[PDB]
Amino acid sequence: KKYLQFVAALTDVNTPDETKLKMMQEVSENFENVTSSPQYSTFLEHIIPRFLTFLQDGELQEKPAQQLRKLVLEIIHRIPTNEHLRPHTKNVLSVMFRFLETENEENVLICLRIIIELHKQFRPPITQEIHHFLDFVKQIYKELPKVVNRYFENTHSIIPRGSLSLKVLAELPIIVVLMYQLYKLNIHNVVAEELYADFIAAQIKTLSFLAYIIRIYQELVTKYSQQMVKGMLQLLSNCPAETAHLRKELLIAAKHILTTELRNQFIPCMDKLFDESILIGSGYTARETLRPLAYSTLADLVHHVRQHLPLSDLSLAVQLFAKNIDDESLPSSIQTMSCKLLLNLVDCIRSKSEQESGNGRDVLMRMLEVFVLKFHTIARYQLSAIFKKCKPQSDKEDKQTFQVTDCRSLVKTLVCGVKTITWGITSCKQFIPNKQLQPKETQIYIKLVKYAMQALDIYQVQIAGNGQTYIRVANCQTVRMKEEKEVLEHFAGVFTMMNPLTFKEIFQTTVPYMVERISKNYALQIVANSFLANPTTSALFATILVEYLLDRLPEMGSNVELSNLYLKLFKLVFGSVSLFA
Amino acid sequence: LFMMEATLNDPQWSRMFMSFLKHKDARPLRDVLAANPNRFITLLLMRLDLQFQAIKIISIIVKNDDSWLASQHSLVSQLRRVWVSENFQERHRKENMAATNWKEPKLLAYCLLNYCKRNYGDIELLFQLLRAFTGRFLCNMTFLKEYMEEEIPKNYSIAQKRALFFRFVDFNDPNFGDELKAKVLQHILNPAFLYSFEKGEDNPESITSVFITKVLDPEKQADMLDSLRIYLLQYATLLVEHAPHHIHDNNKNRNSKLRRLMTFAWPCLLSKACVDPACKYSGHLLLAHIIAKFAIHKKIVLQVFHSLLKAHAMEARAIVRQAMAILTPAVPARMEDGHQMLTHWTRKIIVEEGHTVPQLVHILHLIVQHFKVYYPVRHHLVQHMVSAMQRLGFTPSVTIEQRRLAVDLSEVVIKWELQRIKDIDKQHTDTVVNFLIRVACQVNDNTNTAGSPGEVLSRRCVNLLKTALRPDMWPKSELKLQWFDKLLMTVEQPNQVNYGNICTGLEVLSFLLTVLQSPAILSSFKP
Repeated sequence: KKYLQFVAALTDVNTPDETKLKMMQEVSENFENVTSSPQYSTFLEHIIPRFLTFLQDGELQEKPAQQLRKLVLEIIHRIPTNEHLRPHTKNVLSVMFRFLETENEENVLICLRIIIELHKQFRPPITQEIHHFLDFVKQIYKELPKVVNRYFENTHSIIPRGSLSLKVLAELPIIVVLMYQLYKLNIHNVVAEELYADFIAAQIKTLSFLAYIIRIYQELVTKYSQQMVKGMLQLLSNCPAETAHLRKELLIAAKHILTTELRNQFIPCMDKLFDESILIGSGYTARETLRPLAYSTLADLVHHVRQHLPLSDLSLAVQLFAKNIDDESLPSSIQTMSCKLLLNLVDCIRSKSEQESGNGRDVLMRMLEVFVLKFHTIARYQLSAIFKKCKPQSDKEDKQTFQVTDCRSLVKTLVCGVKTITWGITSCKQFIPNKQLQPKETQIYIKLVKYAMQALDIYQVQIAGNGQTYIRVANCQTVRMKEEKEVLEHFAGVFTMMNPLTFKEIFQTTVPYMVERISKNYALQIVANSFLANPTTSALFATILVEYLLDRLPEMGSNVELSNLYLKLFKLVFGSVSLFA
Repeated sequence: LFMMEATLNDPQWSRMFMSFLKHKDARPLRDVLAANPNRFITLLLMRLDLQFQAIKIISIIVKNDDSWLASQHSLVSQLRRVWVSENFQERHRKENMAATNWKEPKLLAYCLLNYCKRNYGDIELLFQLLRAFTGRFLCNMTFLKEYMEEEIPKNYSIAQKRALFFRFVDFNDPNFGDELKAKVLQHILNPAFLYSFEKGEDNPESITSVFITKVLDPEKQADMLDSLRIYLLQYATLLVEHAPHHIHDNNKNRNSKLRRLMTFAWPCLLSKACVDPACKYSGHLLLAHIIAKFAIHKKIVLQVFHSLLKAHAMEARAIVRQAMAILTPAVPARMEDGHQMLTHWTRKIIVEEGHTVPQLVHILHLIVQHFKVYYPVRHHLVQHMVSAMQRLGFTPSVTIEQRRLAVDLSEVVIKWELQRIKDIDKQHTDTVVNFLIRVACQVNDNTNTAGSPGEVLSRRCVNLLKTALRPDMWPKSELKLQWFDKLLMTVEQPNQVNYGNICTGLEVLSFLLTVLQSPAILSSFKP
């Protein structure tokens, strides 16, 4: 019935307003109702002449032209098959070329949508008309400068559609030389700059253009246009902050460009690399939820190119990063990535300290300060957060488990970074090997050990087979799955390498807290074992421990816990004496 | 001997004096300083380090005393002065690579908080936000944030909530003298509402004042609101939600159609303006909350529903999901005479999606999936979602969204059939079962051979299949002979012999149980 119903309703101009909408409803019903093979192709063969005669007439308008374009968009939505796709191609590419880059309606948008949905069939012989479309693309891209240069202070959605259409139409077919012409267009790209909303629309047109220029992350091309990409990066900083989705897509396109070696080496020499995590790569005052992606991109960039940055660049980079390392609103993953970046950059700063009279000691100490501050903050808050939900004597809990794991990895990354930093300040600024630390960094290290002996307590929480967290026992004499053994071994290594008579003061001041935490956390006993096993540091630590325990001997008769702790400590002391007689 | 500027500027003697005053037996040393607060005034102004030294000593004194607060008005008159001074902010922000005096802000904020917690100074308490969320943050955030989050909404407004809110509103005048935009004016909305909610579970004049004082686009100047708009919308939402109910709201909201909340939210979220998704969707949520409790207007609820459905394009997930959770049960209950009307409007907006807008379709599918309980009476609308799931599962769902959404949408119809039988299009249900059979044994290959997630969802899909056969929908299920053959015959090709066949074996075992219930399948085991 659909056939004879849609055919009898044939009406050109006798009823322009509502008859076309009724036929649109009828064809929508036809599309929602299944059609058989005998009622499949003839429908389209009849629709095509109808679409032709309806587009022949009626080229901010709200006239029957609108419902005509809507009927066309529905015929597009059909997507029945491909056999009858040839004349529709001609009609579409004929209606595409005219009345573009002007105050035209969305007719061209649905036109590019059907063009995209059309080339999926891989039609060889239609490459000539799409080649003419690419010639029109050449025209409009070269015309863009004049367009923005004619509209001054005294729509705009066609370029993104055309760009994404050309992208999806150049990705599927055989690789041809037309992409090199599109590259030459990227050389002629526009780089200069409610009507302000239209200018921002032009900015996002340029952003979509760049998104198409992402091809720089593909087969190599002759890149002799650094000035154009620099101007585009400037426009990016000039882009609006209210649009979150477009800014996110722009940051993605940027990080994709920065994901190749031949493009990274040209970034640091641009504006002295001052355009880092300062409020350029993120919304100025609108939104900062996409901050993780920008921070990860910047971290990867600075990591790949750290070997070519002077003192000022790395100093201000650390200044900008230490600010976000402490941000509680960011997920702990970003904090771990920033700690990794800092501990990987510490070695580069140390190696570069030979130049420009050094000046690295100050920055290294100032970032060791933020490292110990993060240690203290996590030992103060993360430990409490987990202890306030432990199930003694054993969904949001699934995510709390991942958070606990992120904290368990964060403590390890912090320990490793602190070790690498201790290796740093003791090997730069002339320089004298094993220089005695000054009182400032000595007290900083005292507080560092005092706060890290607590952060290491995160390894006393376990995950059960039902999802609920479980608090570990006080003492079980196990291996702890080997996860934390290396962590506290590196924690001890941090101190095994420093000056002997500074170790002496640090541990003479912190030995009571050490035994206290060991009694409250038996896993820390290996720290003393590592101190006693490392040469050049076992004698001092053993002497301090015995001098502290000889006065606390009567305390072994009161309770059994501290008595056993002191017994194990004396056993370790005797083992060390046997090893370092 | 230590307070001599010549010796007080030296780091060595200053550190020595700090360590001495920090000692436990420094009681008499602290008293001689508490007896002369004017001394610090001469230091709290190249000799700029004396400011930091004085701020450090004051912090030690405050920490060791905890009561020398009411006697230091003349001191805080200069301590707060440097806190709010733009010179301090700039000097400490511009260059902070390796600059000394790094802990000055933390101690300054600490002593300011210690002073303001003994006497309730509104201007000082609100100016404290200069480093609570905005400004500079190096260990300075949490110490004050946790206080304002837990201690403030515990005993602060136990007696004068209304007067305190009026003072915080009158703060606009002194605030505009030094801070004109969200950087402070937006943060002041948090300290008040933690208590407003803690005690929201009493202040009528404040409800009337907030509406008229903060007229739509306050001061008739929309250009200055960037983030304050979102927090004001959240204020209005949680206000119409908990603290003032109809009893207190209807008194002044009778003029909703006027400059009141309704017009404060509707024109911005309706028009294409306010491209910022946050403010637009927060206004949508405010309208949803208003509709949920009162304001039964001339069918504008359907307009809001449509604007929400068509607008959740890319990243509106959280806010639109909350707005639907708050509004989805409101429209049908208050549209009894238009149940069929709203359902047909939903169908319309669904069929007008011929572009298929993959992300929009996924968002709509998730929306209709969350509310399983509100579409049992519209079985007519299952064909569209079933046909959409069929094509969703066929796409290369390397991403997490498509096929997981498809399998949970299949679980949706499973539960629908469960509640229908134990209080449907037969061919489409058979196709749904065949799809659950196909997708269940197809996701096993999406993940690598081993050492990766993706198997728990396959197991839960197998459980869904096991459970879907207990209802009386099993008799017409079709055997996927060709799919099973192709997948398990892969073993003939030693490449790609992953456990996918093992899940296929478990599914063949489930169908073996089915034939154990109905031996008719014996004739279908030929393949």
